[PDB]
Amino acid sequence: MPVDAWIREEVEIPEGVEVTVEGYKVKVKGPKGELEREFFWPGIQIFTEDGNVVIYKDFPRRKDVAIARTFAAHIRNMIKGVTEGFTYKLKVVYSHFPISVKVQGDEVIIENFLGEKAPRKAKILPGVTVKVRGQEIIVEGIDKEAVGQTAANIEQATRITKWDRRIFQDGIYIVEKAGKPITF
RNA sequence: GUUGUCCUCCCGGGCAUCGCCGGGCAGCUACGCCGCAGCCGAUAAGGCCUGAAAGCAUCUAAGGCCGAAGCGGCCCCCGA
Repeated sequence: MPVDAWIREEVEIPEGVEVTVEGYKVKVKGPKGELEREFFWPGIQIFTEDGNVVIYKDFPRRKDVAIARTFAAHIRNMIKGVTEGFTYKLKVVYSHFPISVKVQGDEVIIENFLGEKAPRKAKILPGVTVKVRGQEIIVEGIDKEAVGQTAANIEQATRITKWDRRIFQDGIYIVEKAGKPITF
């Protein structure tokens, strides 16, 4: 339990990002689009003190601090989302089969995965754009949360655990999020 | 059709408690035929995102995406 009487943390907001508050509900608009969330937790008020956004509750308890810093981090993902957006780059890697990745409409379709005759599909969200260039594909969009979800829906579609996991590695995987994951 | 017998014979009948045997309509039956799904919602086990506590990491701590023949719906039966 960290103990302060304010307890108060402060979010630095650029000139590029304007934040508007209406209770516990946050909208963040910059030079490109807008994004809304509801921050829900008891007793945590978000309001704007000048150029600065403040997230506060009177009482310090351990639960609260965690939730408070997550909200700070959601703001921060909006500040670099609404400015210029988020890019995660992904690779489709195949063990045996030229594996055809195309966007047909508001779903991405992956065909010819493991010699399958059937289509695989995975959902794309209304703020996210999927571009395929060769067997690199880059998922691109206004929001990190959203971008992160779309990418992982693609991966969860190709999922394989019904055979050995060392000698079938067919699928599209996360080469990049925003750093490079990972070394074993 | 036929064995026994009674009606004198002929024909046409009775009983032998379907007389025995052969065939069979209607009906009822099978050993016969006809018909008996998919899909959506919300979840579990599980897989993940963001994402802190614990400046990182992390599928959960809050929020979010999927995901059982099971659950609800769909269907079928009854039902002022």
